[PDB]
Amino acid sequence: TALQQAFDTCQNNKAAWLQRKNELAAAEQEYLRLLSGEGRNVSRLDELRNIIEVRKWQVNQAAGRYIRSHEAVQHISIRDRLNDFMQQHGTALAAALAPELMGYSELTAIARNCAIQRATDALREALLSWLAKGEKINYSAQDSDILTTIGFRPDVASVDDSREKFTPAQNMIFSRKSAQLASRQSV
Amino acid sequence: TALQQAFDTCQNNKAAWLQRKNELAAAEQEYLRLLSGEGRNVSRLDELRNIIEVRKWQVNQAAGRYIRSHEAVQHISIRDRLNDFMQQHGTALAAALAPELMGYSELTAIARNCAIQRATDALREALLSWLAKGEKINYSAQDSDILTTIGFRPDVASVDDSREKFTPAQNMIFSRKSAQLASRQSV
Repeated sequence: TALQQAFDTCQNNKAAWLQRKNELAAAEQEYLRLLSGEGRNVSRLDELRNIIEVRKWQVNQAAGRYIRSHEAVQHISIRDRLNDFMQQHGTALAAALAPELMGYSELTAIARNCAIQRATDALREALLSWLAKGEKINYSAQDSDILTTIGFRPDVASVDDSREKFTPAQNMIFSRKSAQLASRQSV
Repeated sequence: TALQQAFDTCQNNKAAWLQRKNELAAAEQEYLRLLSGEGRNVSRLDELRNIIEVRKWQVNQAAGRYIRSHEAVQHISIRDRLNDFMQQHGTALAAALAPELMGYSELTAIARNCAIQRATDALREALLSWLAKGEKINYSAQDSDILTTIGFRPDVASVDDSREKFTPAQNMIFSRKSAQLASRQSV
């Protein structure tokens, strides 16, 4: 059930990021409209700029969180698929890799590491050889629907909104300003 | 037929290494027998020491070549076994790795390399788990005989006879000395 909770937390993160983007766009269009207005409202313009900055930071944080959650869902799905696949074909896979994998239970640390790295890049070469053909890859039947719903890759909006990087001091100041803004808006 | 060629090359290299070892042992025994004698034979002792050094260098070269050929034949066997195993189970393996390897036919270089790396350490984790359960690994039935004859690892004598690490200068000096020794033996 870990896959299901990963999936619906990813969906919640997506919904939160969409809400953040929507409210940021609403604030931006309101600020532009007040710029077009005749009224000066200098204090209103400054506070709107502050709101725009803090909500852009919130959108960036939400996009980063959603991207991380999506990557976690993909990683756990990969882990489970390798698990049940190789429970299926472990004997054959080890037979294909016996000269580097036999005696693993008693080999020393350096020998174990070198053997697993040799098996590793042998597997990498095999994957390259298969991908050279260009066969179409379909999803696992057991977990196809969840991974199709989350998509192969996050949207370009997610990666671009998360492109901006913030220093820890910027992170704490933006968190404090966002908390203050939320408290003020609630009251 | 490449596997058979590598196997017989490894066998020939092992035979040559054994021949060099027995020649060096005979030279050492004869040198000790002369040294234990009351005769001086200073020139004889010096030329025997030269022959001993030449034989030791030849033994090192033969052991290194034999180890390299054994590694090569093991690598070829692994490549062929993993190739036909993955030709058998490619659909299932790609389905297990579907959420991460799609689009390889047209993705950019950096994305392709990162996807290959992520699939690679996912496979590493799966193989590590299998080694954790501890089921005994057997050689592939198609080429079990060759892999058993060549052994799981090269002989420890070849392992500790190839730790001299001669410098290139010493390498061609010993090559010239060995050629001169062969010419003198012909005389």
